[PDB]
Amino acid sequence: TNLCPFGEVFNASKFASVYAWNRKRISNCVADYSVLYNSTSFSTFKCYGVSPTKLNDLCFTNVYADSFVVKGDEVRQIAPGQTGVIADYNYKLPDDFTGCVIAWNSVKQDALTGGNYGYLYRLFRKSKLKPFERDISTEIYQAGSTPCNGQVGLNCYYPLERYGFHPTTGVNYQPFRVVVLSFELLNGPATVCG
Amino acid sequence: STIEEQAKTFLDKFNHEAEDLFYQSSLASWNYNTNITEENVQNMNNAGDKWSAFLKEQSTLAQMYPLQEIQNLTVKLQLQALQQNGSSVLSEDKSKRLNTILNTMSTIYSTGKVCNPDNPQECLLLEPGLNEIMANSLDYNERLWAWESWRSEVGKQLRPLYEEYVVLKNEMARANHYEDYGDYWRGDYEVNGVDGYDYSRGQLIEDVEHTFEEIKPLYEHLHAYVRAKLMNAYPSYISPIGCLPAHLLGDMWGRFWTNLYSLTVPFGQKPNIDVTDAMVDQAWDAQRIFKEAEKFFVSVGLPNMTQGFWENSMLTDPGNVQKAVCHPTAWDLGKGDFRILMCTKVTMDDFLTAHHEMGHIQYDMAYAAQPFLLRNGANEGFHEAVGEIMSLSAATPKHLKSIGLLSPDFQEDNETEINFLLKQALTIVGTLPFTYMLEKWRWMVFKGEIPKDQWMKKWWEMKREIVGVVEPVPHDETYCDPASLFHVSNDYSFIRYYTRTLYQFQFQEALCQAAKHEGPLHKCDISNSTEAGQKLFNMLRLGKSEPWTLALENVVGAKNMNVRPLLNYFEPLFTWLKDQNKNSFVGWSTDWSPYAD
Ligand SMILES: *[C@@H]1O[C@H](CO)[C@@H](O)[C@H](O)[C@H]1NC(C)=O
Ligand SMILES: *[C@@H]1O[C@H](CO)[C@@H](O)[C@H](O)[C@H]1NC(C)=O
Ligand SMILES: *[C@@H]1O[C@H](CO)[C@@H](O)[C@H](O)[C@H]1NC(C)=O
Ligand SMILES: *[C@@H]1O[C@H](CO)[C@@H](O)[C@H](O)[C@H]1NC(C)=O
Ligand SMILES: *[C@@H]1O[C@H](CO)[C@@H](O)[C@H](O)[C@H]1NC(C)=O
Ligand SMILES: [Zn+2]
Repeated sequence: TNLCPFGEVFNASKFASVYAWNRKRISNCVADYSVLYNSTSFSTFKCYGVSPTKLNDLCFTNVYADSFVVKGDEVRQIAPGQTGVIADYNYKLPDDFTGCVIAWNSVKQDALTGGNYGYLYRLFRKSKLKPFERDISTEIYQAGSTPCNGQVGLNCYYPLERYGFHPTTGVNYQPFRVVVLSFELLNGPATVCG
Repeated sequence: STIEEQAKTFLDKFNHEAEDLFYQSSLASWNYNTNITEENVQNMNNAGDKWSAFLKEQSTLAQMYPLQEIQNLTVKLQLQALQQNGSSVLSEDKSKRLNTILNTMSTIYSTGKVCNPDNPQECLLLEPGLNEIMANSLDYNERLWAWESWRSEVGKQLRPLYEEYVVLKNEMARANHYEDYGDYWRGDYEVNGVDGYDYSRGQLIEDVEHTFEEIKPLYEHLHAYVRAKLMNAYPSYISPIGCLPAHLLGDMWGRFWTNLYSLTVPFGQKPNIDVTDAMVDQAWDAQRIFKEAEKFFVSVGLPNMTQGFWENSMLTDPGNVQKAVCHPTAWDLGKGDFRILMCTKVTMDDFLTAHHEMGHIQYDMAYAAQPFLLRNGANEGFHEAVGEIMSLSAATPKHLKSIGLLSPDFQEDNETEINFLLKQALTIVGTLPFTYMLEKWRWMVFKGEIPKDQWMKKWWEMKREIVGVVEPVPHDETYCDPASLFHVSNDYSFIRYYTRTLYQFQFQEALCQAAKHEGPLHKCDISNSTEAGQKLFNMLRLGKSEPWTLALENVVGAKNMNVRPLLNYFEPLFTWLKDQNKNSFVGWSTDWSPYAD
């Protein structure tokens, strides 16, 4: 009977990039989702299949918590059946999504005067990603047909650009710290529920 | 594996890089504009060099994709806007020569040192001097001296520079597969590859000439009225049936006739409308002015301003300790950061100017969803039209009575309507022939139909034939009187003002027809008309992703430029001028001159 480490997940100092989103396996603890519901400090809290306030008296085998940072108008890509540079090349969710997404504005922390160019995201890829797969490669993308030998040149460019986060940019370009939960069911016993 | 996929990926990379680079550049420029120091200018110039170098390198990388093998219209538009490098096509020595020529012309125009022959130590600069002299003074000899002295001091020096400039620009344009530099400018209104919405570059000249031929009668009546009133104001220096002297037109060149309002007022005893005192009484400040502008814009259904606008914009003069430029501007810094830089006093003119700038900002916010290379107006003459229609809709007495700045018992009559319409014609109809004649002369000199030993001759006879304005002093072939204007000497296109003047009235007429306005068009208010707001946003949200003809059809229903809305706007003043000038000769003879007695 322990409180799940949501403090070092939400209240954490720095969130990972969207192309290298942090994947933490939480289990063997007691998590009250009602305080997360009533935090009222998030701008997006949406999931289907089970209501969050009704999910409190339910549990499954294991739960996964995905966390990253994206722009403001890129949180809409975190949903099943969506298309975008985040939903395809950076973070894909299956149509049978069982958890939901927690996103909030984070200009006070992730935006600095002069530009916070430390957040990255993958722009190009030879094929779209499958649901729940990570790609942190650093190879050069070949847009043309000739090999460029791992060097950037004509039709060759590093497929990893940086988010330019400024404190003054509009909401459609402000950093939004996104947390994504996942509730999977297996043949094992249920260990994490209130 | 194809070429279009590579072009799309390259455009994606370029957009995502250039957005951050341009954001940094505009941010440094803003830090300079609101805080004038030396390190701020250093940072602004450094960011500008970075942005220009990036643009040149990206044009170099983009010139590797042929347009003839690209099917997508948006990708083709972006590739065409990115491939036009500019002066890098010419040689290096010729490029540096042209740059030095432009810089020299700009410097001679900006630092013109003209002084009277009575005392050489003290004399007046252009801005705080010659402008106020030509705008407020009334002595004939004084205005003539100012005009002739500025001409002989600026154009006489700019003539050979302008000749070499013309030659180098023609060389650069012919190197870019254009016919001349005028064709390069007309390439702004060019549309290709869109069945049913095409527009050639000579079709622009054709439609401009047709629209001006249709405007001719109203301008002739206005010119007759102004000539009569100026003959009343100048008893022995204006012929009753001739042209108007060039220095009696309200400014250095005669671009606008706004400064002849006091001399040409219809009913001088009737008080013109002004809501400054009602603002002073009700404790009106900049914040209240901009809040009322935002409310006017949200009443038509357009979204209100963002929080960053109210948090970052400079709406008041920041005291005395820190100096900043006080020119009103609408700032689109990129990445969803819209701001307005304006030193606003408690004035009705500043109220209308704030409405104009917020219209600019609304138009900027509209097409923010378009790709980076397509975030601009449909053509060069759309932003100022979108601003001017908002200014017109907010300047009407109906809106001033709605927001409580005017008494509900105000008895508006035909006299005030005629006064307002005549002022509007002085500031609107008076600049159309000037603009058309100037752009026609510049196109014909760029083309070669005017040899360099006929420049001033053709310029002055075209002015006499079109604008109906005669010079008071004969000018030989050493003058470069066109270059005496800011736009001619600083390499700026001038037809955007004509096109904007026509487009703003087309927009006003369409928006009012969509608002179910009954009565004259000059008394129209688009406030609380969400249908009109939607009809306007349908075009505002496009940007330049579609041909400007389609964008114009999306509002006015017509694909082409037209002057019928402008004439329908000025019908009341037209009938008034027709009733007034029945006992006076209308028209001008291009032979009479104030120097041949
Ligand atoms: C982390 O900080 C935020 C902001 O102060 C606070 O609302 C939140 O409760 C903190 N985390 C925890 C687990 O209390
Ligand atoms: C303006 O810039 C100077 C240095 O360039 C700085 O000391 C000052 O604080 C700035 N003022 C504002 C209002 O930012
Ligand atoms: C052009 O490409 C965009 C994607 O960049 C696509 O949405 C659009 O439909 C394409 N249009 C044409 C005519 O190919
Ligand atoms: C602008 O509109 C939004 C939309 O509801 C509203 O929340 C906001 O308060 C408005 N801004 C102002 C200054 O009223
Ligand atoms: C617009 O509608 C509002 C709300 O009814 C009203 O207060 C205002 O006076 C109206 N203004 C005009 C110009 O119709
Ligand atoms: Zn403007």
